[PDB]
Amino acid sequence: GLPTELRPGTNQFLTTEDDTAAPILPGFSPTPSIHIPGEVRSLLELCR
Amino acid sequence: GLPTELRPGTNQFLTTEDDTAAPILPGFSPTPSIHIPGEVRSLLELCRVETILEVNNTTDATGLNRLLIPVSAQNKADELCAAFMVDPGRIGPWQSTLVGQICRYYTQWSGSLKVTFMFTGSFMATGKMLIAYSPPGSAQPANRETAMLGTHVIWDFGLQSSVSLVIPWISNTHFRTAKTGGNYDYYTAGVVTLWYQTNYVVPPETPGEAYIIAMGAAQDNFTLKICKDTDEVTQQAVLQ
Amino acid sequence: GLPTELRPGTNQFLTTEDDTAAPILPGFSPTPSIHIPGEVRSLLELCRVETILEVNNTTDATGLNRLLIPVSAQNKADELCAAFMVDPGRIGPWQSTLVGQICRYYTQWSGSLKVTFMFTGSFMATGKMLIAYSPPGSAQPANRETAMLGTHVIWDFGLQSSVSLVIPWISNTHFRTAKTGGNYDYYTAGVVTLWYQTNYVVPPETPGEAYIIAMGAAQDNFTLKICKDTDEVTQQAVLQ
Amino acid sequence: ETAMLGTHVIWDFGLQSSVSLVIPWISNTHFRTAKTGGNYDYYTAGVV
Amino acid sequence: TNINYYKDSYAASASRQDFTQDPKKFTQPVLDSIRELSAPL
Amino acid sequence: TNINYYKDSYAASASRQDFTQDPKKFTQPVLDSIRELSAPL
Amino acid sequence: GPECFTANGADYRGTQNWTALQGGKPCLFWNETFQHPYNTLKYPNGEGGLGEHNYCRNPDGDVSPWCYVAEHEDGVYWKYCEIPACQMPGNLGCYKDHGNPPPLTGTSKTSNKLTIQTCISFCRSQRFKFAGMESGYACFCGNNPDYWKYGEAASTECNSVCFGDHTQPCGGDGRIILFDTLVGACGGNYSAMSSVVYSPDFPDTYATGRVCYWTIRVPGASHIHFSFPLFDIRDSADMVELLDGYTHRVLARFHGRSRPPLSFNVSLDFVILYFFSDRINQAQGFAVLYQAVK
Amino acid sequence: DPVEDIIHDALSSTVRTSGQDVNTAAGTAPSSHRLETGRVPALQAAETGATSNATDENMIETRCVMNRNGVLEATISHFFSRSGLVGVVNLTDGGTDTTGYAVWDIDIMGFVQLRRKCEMFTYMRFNAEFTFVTTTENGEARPFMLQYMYVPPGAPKPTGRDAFQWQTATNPSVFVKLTDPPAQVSVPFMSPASAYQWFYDGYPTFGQHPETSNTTYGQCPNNMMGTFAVRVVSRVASQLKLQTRVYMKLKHVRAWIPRPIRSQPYLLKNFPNYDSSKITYSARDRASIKQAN
Amino acid sequence: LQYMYVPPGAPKPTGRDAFQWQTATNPSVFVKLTDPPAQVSVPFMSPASA
Amino acid sequence: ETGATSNATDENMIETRCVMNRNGVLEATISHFFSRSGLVGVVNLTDGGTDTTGYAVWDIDIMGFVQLRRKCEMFTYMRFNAEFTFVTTTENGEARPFM
Amino acid sequence: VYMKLKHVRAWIPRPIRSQPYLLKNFPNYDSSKITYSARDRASIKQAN
Amino acid sequence: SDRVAQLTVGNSSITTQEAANIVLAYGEWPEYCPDTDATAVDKPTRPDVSVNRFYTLDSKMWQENSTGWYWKFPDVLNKTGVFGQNAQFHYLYRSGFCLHVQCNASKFHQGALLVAVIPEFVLAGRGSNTKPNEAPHPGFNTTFPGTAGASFNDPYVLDSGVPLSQSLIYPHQWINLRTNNCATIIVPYINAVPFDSAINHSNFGLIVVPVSPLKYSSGATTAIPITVTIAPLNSEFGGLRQAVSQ
Ligand SMILES: CCCCCCCCCCCCC/C=C/[C@H](O)[C@H](N)CO
Ligand SMILES: CCCCCCCCCCCCC/C=C/[C@H](O)[C@H](N)CO
Ligand SMILES: *[C@@H]1O[C@H](CO)[C@@H](O)[C@H](O)[C@H]1NC(C)=O
Ligand SMILES: *[C@@H]1O[C@H](CO)[C@@H](O)[C@H](O)[C@H]1NC(C)=O
Repeated sequence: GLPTELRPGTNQFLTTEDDTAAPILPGFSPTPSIHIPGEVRSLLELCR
Repeated sequence: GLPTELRPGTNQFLTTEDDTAAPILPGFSPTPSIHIPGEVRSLLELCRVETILEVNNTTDATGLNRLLIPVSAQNKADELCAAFMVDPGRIGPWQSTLVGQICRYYTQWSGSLKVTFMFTGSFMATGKMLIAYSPPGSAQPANRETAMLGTHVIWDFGLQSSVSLVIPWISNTHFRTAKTGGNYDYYTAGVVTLWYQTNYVVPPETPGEAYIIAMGAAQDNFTLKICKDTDEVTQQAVLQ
Repeated sequence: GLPTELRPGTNQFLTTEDDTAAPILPGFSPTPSIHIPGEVRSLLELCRVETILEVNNTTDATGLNRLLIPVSAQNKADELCAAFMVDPGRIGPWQSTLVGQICRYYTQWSGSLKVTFMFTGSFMATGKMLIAYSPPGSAQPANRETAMLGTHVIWDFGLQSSVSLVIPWISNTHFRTAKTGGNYDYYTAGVVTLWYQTNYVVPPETPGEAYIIAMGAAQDNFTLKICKDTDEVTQQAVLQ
Repeated sequence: ETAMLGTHVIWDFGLQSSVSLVIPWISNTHFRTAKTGGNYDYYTAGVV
Repeated sequence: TNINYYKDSYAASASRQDFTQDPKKFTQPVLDSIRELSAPL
Repeated sequence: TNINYYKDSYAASASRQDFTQDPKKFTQPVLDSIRELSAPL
Repeated sequence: GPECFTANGADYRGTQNWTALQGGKPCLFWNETFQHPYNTLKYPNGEGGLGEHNYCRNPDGDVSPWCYVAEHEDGVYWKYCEIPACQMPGNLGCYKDHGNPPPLTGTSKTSNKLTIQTCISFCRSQRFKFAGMESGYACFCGNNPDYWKYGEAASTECNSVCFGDHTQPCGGDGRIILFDTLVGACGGNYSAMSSVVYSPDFPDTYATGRVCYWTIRVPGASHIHFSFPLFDIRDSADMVELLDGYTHRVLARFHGRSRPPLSFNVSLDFVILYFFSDRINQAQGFAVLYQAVK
Repeated sequence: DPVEDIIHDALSSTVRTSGQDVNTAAGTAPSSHRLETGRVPALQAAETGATSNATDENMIETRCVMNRNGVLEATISHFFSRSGLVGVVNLTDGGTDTTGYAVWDIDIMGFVQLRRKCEMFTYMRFNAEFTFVTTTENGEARPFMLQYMYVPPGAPKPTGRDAFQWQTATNPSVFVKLTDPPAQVSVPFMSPASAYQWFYDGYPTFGQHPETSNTTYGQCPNNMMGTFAVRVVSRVASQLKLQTRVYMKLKHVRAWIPRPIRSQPYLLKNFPNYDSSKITYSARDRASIKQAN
Repeated sequence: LQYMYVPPGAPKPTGRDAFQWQTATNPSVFVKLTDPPAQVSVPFMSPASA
Repeated sequence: ETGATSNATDENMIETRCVMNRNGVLEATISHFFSRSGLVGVVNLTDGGTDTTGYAVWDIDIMGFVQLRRKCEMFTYMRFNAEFTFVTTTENGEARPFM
Repeated sequence: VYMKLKHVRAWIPRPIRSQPYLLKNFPNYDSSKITYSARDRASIKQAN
Repeated sequence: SDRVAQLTVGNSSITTQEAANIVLAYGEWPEYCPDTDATAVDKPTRPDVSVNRFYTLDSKMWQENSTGWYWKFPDVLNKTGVFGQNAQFHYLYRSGFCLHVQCNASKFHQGALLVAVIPEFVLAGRGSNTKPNEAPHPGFNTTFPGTAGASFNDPYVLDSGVPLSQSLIYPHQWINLRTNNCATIIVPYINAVPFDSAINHSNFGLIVVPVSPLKYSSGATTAIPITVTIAPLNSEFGGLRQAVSQ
């Protein structure tokens, strides 16, 4: 195989990292959305 | 070597992931296939074919007669022949059709459903029938003048003894779920009820009873959702 | 480092995987080769060469005479000289040929098989023989008029004393498996049987018995399947 | 189940109450003769 | 885009999913392809 | 397409499989290449 | 001697109530075990040793003696019982196979309707005094006396059914059973002391008109004591005759109408067992047991 | 030309349902009332065996819906993509059991939940992805090592713990530890036939077949595909009660000839024997006919 | 450990040796306790649109 | 008798047919015939109180075990590269924290 | 200790040894027990 | 204009006037073995007329309390017809059948019939015992009834543990005594192997189940029979050998 080494910082469930995870339902199509008013996209939108 | 770190989610035999595994016979050629009919490629392909409902699923109806609803002449008109809840995932008649068995393997279902009704009476005996689907809400109606209001199809006998009703997919949401009861009856899909339109009029020297075969299936817009272990297996002993 | 996760199937010394390993002598030049005859590149190359069958594999036939079938004149005609089951993986005569030994290393086999029959009789003694392959079904036939019906080859003596029969690959499936017995005899490939066509006619002052050497091999369409530990080794003690 | 083996025609009733069978001309020779009996039954043409 | 780390074919996972549905094999397996809204008999 | 992570040759697994069969080396190792359907003697 | 004569354990009515000597299960009594198919309510008057006990019997026609036991979710509702006493004379036990070299290095064959006696008819046709089955389809003759080379094994897992008849065992896959050739035959001479004389074509039904003469010539024996543990004759024309050897004289007669006693002493030194049968209707078989006491 | 009868059929012996690729759900167009005779889609003839094509547009005043519901998850490829239990072994390596090994013949019919899925299709063809989870009877993992040899049909089966078959110079084997994530192996379609068969309306052999007990019935060997053995890697016995489940996935699946779903409970492994005394009726029993719950 | 998702309508497990753990359709996570935490992505599986 | 193989092909004996075969010969070549790993030797490093050596030497001889031996006996001269694998365990099959 | 063979090139095929092995570096068999390759049958014309 | 029907194979020529709509199993006609897939290296045989006839099985009478019947294919034809004498002499076999079943009744009678082919129609021992060596099993004559065709014992589960309610996934056609007195199916060769034995492996079954019971007012024909006429198409045979009965 490819040679490699594990750096530090492994096996740590970081609360705020952003990685992939195994999909649980392979080949899944969600319920298609609907145009709903009031779509907020920021919290600064609510501070104003 | 290349530096790396193991994220969480390792060493977990996920039942439904899709990864490679080491080939066990390296450099292997399989037995070449053969063109065989009946190659199915989808389960929606099997929901579009009719199978009989055990609509007469009553005590004192055992044997083969569960598949047949009786039909006799009615001296008094405005009579109720039969009725059944259309919910496939729910228990009831749809446990005997395929589309209700295969729906149980999934959670949610959508799309229109259709039922046919083959008449098995004599050639000379004739009669009109009213097939009324009622959307959800109250229970099944009391008299046919209350069951009119849903989508209904009126049926005349003669040749070509199989009419088709199609229950249109009406629902607030995009998908109803198969489980029904408690609060999941919010996804109930109404009740189909069959009424004597006029009568079962018979000539002399002919049997004054008959039967109808209620066959059901799914319309072309049938679509399904995530998988689910069915309920019709409760193996206790390991098979030896 | 790069993020990653270990899927299942790790740390497993799979006997048949195909991966790299750390070179033990870094920067090594081997001894340069030399052009040597007999470079084989396939095992099918070895199935196409004849080796003798121990068709006379009987009690009271010990020594070298297991490789030879007797042939004598028959006062009464319509006589059975010999017979053997064609199944190579099955025990029997094919344990002594290579193609039956090498087939045991694999599970399944396909392709036509062929057998030759060299005559070792005198030059003046002559005779006709019938070599009949019977497909599967019933057992070996009783009389030759029942063994005709399979593919058969009639043989005349003279010069050029080696005829060739080829058992055509006939089977419902694409591959028979080497194991035979129980329910695996569904993959049985019939029986080859050799009959006296006319007689072993001998002149005076000549021995009235002879022998035939049954040599077998595989036809060009011989193809094999996944590997298998053979049966002809049962080492008990470690070799010291 | 022994009379199947010849050429046979199966008939259903209903309207159009006349079916047609045709006995095909099968014979070793080109012409059968009208006389039948003795050795002239060599020209017999079967039985319907 | 799916990739296989071995030179065998049967180590892939979902190498080609396919949409191909033929209701005519099972739902209408009829010689005389009946009309869509007419009288069959 | 097969790849080696070392600068030596003998760390590869199946670097080139090959179909090459020569039955004439063993099955018919004859001077006078006999005819395919004639009398050899 | 054995408490059992036939190769399944039907006549076995032993005192064993366990299912094994090592690691034995306390077996449940036949009179509470009613959810299982065999009990004593719908079986009155003891069809197959059934009563108020927990002894392993064979009321189903199976290949072994067994009973019914529960489990701690690590067992099946029955269990084959191992009894070291019910090994019929003519059974050399069952042994584990290994491959090459075989213990019986005689002639090996294979069929698909192989019952037991078809091999014993085959090793007798080749004068090999021991036989061998492998998992109901394979035959294995041979004269070798070193069958014990690989190891003795229990008689429980040696019980894969024969393909010929589905009521008797023909060993296991990789496990051999060994039956002698003197049984399952007739004729010959018995110079041994206390051997066992079985029916022609035992365990099978005797064939259509099997007529043959046994010979028991013992040197200097005072009296010969016969017995009839298994003796079931159905047609009257099928008879068994104990003849004198010197003068060819009739001494006793048994057939389907004259039932046998327990035993009776035959006080001579050279006796002949004569057997004659009919073509039409057959019966199970008979087993006897002589004791030359000087 | 010599005779027309032989060239006519041979020329006319040539080959005698172009379905489209459906990516989404089926939409619908509107429809108005139509009051005309001669044209009726309701009054079909289900007696011909055909499905009635009474589409929704042709019955009621429908609307226009451009659907978007995905049909991806309903195909057979992702219907069998789930792994599932197949067998358990009981490698009871202790003081009493002087074997040290346990052999188990591969039979997926042993457990119902995976069985009932593949019964829907009579002929299947696929590649497998086996997974051997490993543990003790207490669920505990320990520092030990196991061996997992596949023993094809005809191979010598292992005889004990120190057997020579574990030399495995040809048989594929998996050497794995018990403190390890589960071993996972892909397996190809290794049938001698062209496709697997869960059913066989006959016998493997020729000859007579009795009518009192037919144990050879319905046993095709093309699917019967050998055994699979396990030992702990040790020449002397370590006292532990082991029990390893084996799981498989089905990939690259191709089905054929759909079969109804079995409703009655299973009683045996290789035979679909039900019980006449307890016929499990598929539908639940209702009160009367006109009392939909 | 074993971690099976039991959707609505599925048979719920009854005990430790239950047949529902055969999980031929239900997604399950088989994981060890000496393991970094198991992590799984889950889609929007509502019957509704939101 | 000339030592040649008879070339009596199937077409030349019987009324054959047309078959365009597809059975793969990939797995029968020598490259994938020896690709299987296999046992070669065992060592007995009996490190204890009695045995005051602490080491065990083993000369490489693949002839020691039959199942790999009988394969390479089929070919008189061979040339290859090897991929050794040293599985490690105790007599009880137990793994331990050692080096 | 286990080994694999890769990049193999053979030469001069040799028959397969049938007799059991007795030594390591010498192919010594035993004259007293010649293991016959084929299993012993009943007679010549009795294919099992 | 559609009720009539004329099928003629071989020297036979069947006609039905009231029944309508031929249903073809799975939308593929019966065809010969292609060159690129066959394994039997020898030439197979194509009689195409002697064997491709409409052989008629025996009549089975329908009573008001009847249960059902079934057959097996090509098992029903091994003692009769040239096809019988062709299957006993050949190890290999391939054909595609043209089923056709008839049930005549008056316009005053009532009743229906489910006709369906069942691929690989195994049967099931009818017993609660799970002892492996004492397992109930169907006899030979029960699973291979021959030309006569045995009856069911519990048709609601097809004597195989499969509910009849779902039995329409298979190719089928309903006989219903108000509109059609007959039915027909054209089925191809369905087998995972290109050829098979003819006296060991039955390719498929056939079921004729009285779903709706025959009911008539008293004073009419009481004995209603059922006949099935069968006809192989594109038959094949290979591997000639001696006779084999079973
Ligand atoms: C060393 C690797 C061990 C894993 C390999 C074991 C062999 C796996 C072959 C899979 C064969 C197809 C799946 C088997 C299904 C059923 O057992 C049979 N079809 C009939 O019962
Ligand atoms: C530190 C690495 C340890 C592994 C290296 C050990 C040396 C391996 C050399 C392999 C030589 C060829 C294979 C040997 C085969 C037989 O032993 C000999 N041909 C004769 O017995
Ligand atoms: C077995 O032996 C006798 C009865 O046969 C009795 O004394 C003993 O307690 C029995 N044991 C069991 C476990 O039933
Ligand atoms: C059942 O049999 C056992 C053993 O003989 C006996 O102890 C018990 O009293 C019996 N019970 C009944 C109800 O007969």
